[PDB]
Amino acid sequence: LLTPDDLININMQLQKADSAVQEVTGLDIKGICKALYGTFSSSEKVGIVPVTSIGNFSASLHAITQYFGFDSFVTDMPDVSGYYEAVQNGAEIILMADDRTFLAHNLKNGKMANNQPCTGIIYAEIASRYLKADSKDVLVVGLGKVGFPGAEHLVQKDFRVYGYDADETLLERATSNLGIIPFDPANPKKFSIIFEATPCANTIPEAVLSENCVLSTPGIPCAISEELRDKYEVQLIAEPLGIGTASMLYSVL
Ligand SMILES: NC(=O)c1ccc[n+]([C@@H]2O[C@H](COP(=O)([O-])OP(=O)(O)OC[C@H]3O[C@@H](n4cnc5c(N)ncnc54)[C@H](O)[C@@H]3O)[C@@H](O)[C@H]2O)c1
Ligand SMILES: NCCCC[C@@H](N)C(=O)NCCC[C@H](N)C(=O)O
Ligand SMILES: [Mg+2]
Ligand code: NA
Repeated sequence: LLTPDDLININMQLQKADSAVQEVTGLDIKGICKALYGTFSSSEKVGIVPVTSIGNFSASLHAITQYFGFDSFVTDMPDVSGYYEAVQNGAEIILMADDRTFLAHNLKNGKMANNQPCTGIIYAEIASRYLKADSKDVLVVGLGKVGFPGAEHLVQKDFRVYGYDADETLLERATSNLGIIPFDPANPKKFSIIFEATPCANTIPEAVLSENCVLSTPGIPCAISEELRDKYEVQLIAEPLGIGTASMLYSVL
C-alpha cells in the first residue's frame, strides 16, 4: 500500500521528467520510447506480479503503467500463484522482479526485457538527443549493469564516449570491449552531455560541468549536490522507476 504522499510523488516525478525530457530533447518519455524501439502501445494488458523474494513496488508499477496508458493490474496472489493468476486473467505482458532481476515478458511475441539495460539505454538515448548539444562528446560515469549498456548505445550512435568507473577491472573491460575512452576524473575536460549510473552521491566533479549541461541519471542518490546543479544550471533528467519501466514495455511491444 502506497501512502498518499507516495502516490502523489510518483505522478509528480513522472510529469517533472516528461517536461524535462521535452525541454532537453523535444519529445516526451513516450516519444523517446517510440523513436528508440519503433513500437507503439495499444493499451496492452499488463499483469504485475508481486514477488516475496514486499512494500509498494507492485503498487508503484501499477501507478507508473497507468500513467503511460497501459491496462495494468496487480495480482491478488504473489509468486507462482500470482503468475498463474496474471496469465489466466489475460495478461499479455508480465511485469515482475526479485532483488536481482526486474523483467517484462511479452507472452504474445515472446520478447523479454531486463530493467538494467533498458534503463541505461533510454537514459543514454535521452542524453544523446540534447538539441542544443554542439558536441558529440559524452561522459559516462558508472559502467555497471545500467551504465555499460548505456555507453554501448552511445557508441552505436557514433558519439565520442568517455567513460569512468571506480572499479578499475570493469573500466578496463569496458574500454577494450566497446571503444570508450577511459576518463581520468582529474582530466579538467568539460562536458555538455553526461550520463551517470551509480548508487553513489557526488560522482560528477565540478570541473567536468559546463553551463546548462544535460545530466541524465537513473542513479540514486543524486550524482551532484543541489548546490552544483543550481550553480551550473544543470538540466537534470532523473526519476526513480518509471522511465526505465517505460523503456522495458516499449522494447517488448
Ligand atoms: N531510476 C531507475 O529507474 C533505475 C533502474 C535501475 C537501476 N537504478 C539504479 O541505478 C544505479 C546503478 O545500478 P547498476 O545495476 O548499474 O549498479 P552496478 O553496481 O551494476 O553499477 C554501479 C557502478 O557504479 C560504479 N561507481 C560507484 N561509485 C563510483 C564513482 N564515484 N565514480 C564512478 N563509478 C562509480 C561502481 O564501480 C559500479 O560498477 C543504482 O543506484 C540502481 O539502484 C535506477
Ligand atoms: N533502483 C531501482 C532498481 C531496482 C532495485 C531492486 N533491488 C529492487 O528493489 N527490485 C524490486 C523487488 C520487488 C519485490 N520483489 C516486490 O515485488 O515487492
Ligand atoms: Mg527511471
Ligand atoms: Na548516483
